[PDB]
Amino acid sequence: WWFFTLIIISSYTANLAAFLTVERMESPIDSADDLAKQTKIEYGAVEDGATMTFFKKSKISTYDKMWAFMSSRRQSVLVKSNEEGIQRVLTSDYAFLMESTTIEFVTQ
Amino acid sequence: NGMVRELIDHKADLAVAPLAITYVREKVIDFSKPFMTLGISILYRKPNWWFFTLIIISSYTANLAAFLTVERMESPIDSADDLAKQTKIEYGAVEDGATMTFFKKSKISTYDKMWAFMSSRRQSVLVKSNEEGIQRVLTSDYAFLMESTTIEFVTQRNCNLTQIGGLIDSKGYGVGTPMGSPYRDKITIAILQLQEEGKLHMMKEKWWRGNGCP
Amino acid sequence: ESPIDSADDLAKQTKIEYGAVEDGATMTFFKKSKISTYDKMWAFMSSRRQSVLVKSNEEGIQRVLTSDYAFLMESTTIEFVTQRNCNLTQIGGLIDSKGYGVGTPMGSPYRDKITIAILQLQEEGKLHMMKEKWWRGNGCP
Ligand SMILES: *[C@@H]1O[C@H](CO)[C@@H](O)[C@H](O)[C@H]1NC(C)=O
Ligand SMILES: *[C@@H]1O[C@H](CO)[C@@H](O)[C@H](O)[C@H]1NC(C)=O
Ligand SMILES: *[C@@H]1O[C@H](CO)[C@@H](O)[C@H](O)[C@H]1NC(C)=O
Ligand SMILES: N[C@@H](CCC(=O)O)C(=O)O
Ligand SMILES: N[C@@H](CCC(=O)O)C(=O)O
Ligand SMILES: N[C@@H](CCC(=O)O)C(=O)O
Repeated sequence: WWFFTLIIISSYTANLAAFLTVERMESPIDSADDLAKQTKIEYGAVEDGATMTFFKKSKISTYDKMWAFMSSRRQSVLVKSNEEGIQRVLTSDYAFLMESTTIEFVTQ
Repeated sequence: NGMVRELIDHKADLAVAPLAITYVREKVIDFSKPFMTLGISILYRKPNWWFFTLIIISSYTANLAAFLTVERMESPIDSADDLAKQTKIEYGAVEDGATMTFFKKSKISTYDKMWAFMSSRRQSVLVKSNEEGIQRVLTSDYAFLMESTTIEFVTQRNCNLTQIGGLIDSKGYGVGTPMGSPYRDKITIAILQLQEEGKLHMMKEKWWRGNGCP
Repeated sequence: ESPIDSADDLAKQTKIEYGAVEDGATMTFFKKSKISTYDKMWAFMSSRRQSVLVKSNEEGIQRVLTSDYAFLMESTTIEFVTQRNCNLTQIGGLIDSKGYGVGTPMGSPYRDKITIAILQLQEEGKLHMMKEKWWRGNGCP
């Protein structure tokens, strides 16, 4: 019966090695190219701003694919303030596209 | 080829049918303001000597470690994303439909990755219509990109099925008029009257009504 | 690790190099296709032009049997080679359905008399009979 305990710990170790592996391949959303592929975590900018205009008029293949997601989801991802951008990140999965300085107001 | 080809040839002055809003469908015929909403989604299936034995239990451990890892590494489909990153499922849509028209002429990253899979496999993963779409899901491993109102009707009927993922896009069902008729606007005021009296959503539970499975 | 199964599995890697018969129907198809999987395959063969486009089907056999190379034949001449030589296999499936045809000049008067001579030739059952006289390459599993 001690040999039967020797097998049930091996399947427990194999189950534990399976779960510890898959959570250590997982990289969170670091960069824009890490953010350009996934369509779950949705994007957004201030509607009629310098950031919205830049993604519309860029030729970079990473940034042109990001514009196609925001143009398709138009009425729900382009909020109209920087304030509603804070509300939608604090709620469900959303990566808002601010300028660099107004980050450090919010991230402090 | 099909509906709109007959409409621009001025055959069948009305079309009434599942004609959907697509920008290329609006350029050659001005078909009417829609009666019911639309969104493409996936219709994948709802699922179902002490050292000598020491090497053996370490051999069975690592092989069971790897087998459960790759299985856990394999993702269950709950989106169009993981459906696009997995070439084991051989997903497709209606050939020459508004669905494949959408995945072709869109430039978003994941759906262009879905069109790269379907264009390599134009012979196999494409179907003739939704009936060929339903049967290839139920028999083989497949995930079909039918539009919205055919999704809930078949999932009420076939409880082996489910809807995977939300609305990929948003459309409606219009009515085809040849090139843009003055009779089109008579229909537009009419549909606003027919939905106001509720008979739109009264015939709703008359014809879908497939009793579901909780 | 998955080996090179399909063309989309073969479209990404630039180590395992590609190749077709230079000035053939397969080389012309990849040049004049709009599929994003097949257009990226043409950019690799156009860039490596003087080394990947061999000029025969015979040198295509030599370059697969040597270093890492995935040659792009038609579907039938696979089964001559993948039964004469059991070191080579058909990875993938049919990329595009084509058809061999007796070529006559433009507006040739003989074209309508070859077509009837072919549609009689398979109803007599000899396009299948002449088939299994040359494709029986020893039956190598
Ligand atoms: C149940 O699982 C088997 C394989 O385990 C599969 O072949 C079958 O299709 C599943 N049942 C349904 C209704 O999909
Ligand atoms: C659907 O499910 C029923 C039982 O719920 C089963 O008898 C039938 O074979 C299934 N149809 C399929 C898998 O096509
Ligand atoms: C090729 O196939 C032949 C016939 O089976 C075999 O003898 C040979 O070892 C294979 N490999 C090489 C490098 O020739
Ligand atoms: N500073 C930006 C607005 C903020 C943003 O779009 O990130 C502008 O001038 O449009
Ligand atoms: N509504 C589609 C047909 C159904 C589908 O492709 O999902 C069309 O107009 O082509
Ligand atoms: N049958 C082809 C040649 C072989 C190939 O290119 O695969 C042709 O007519 O060009």
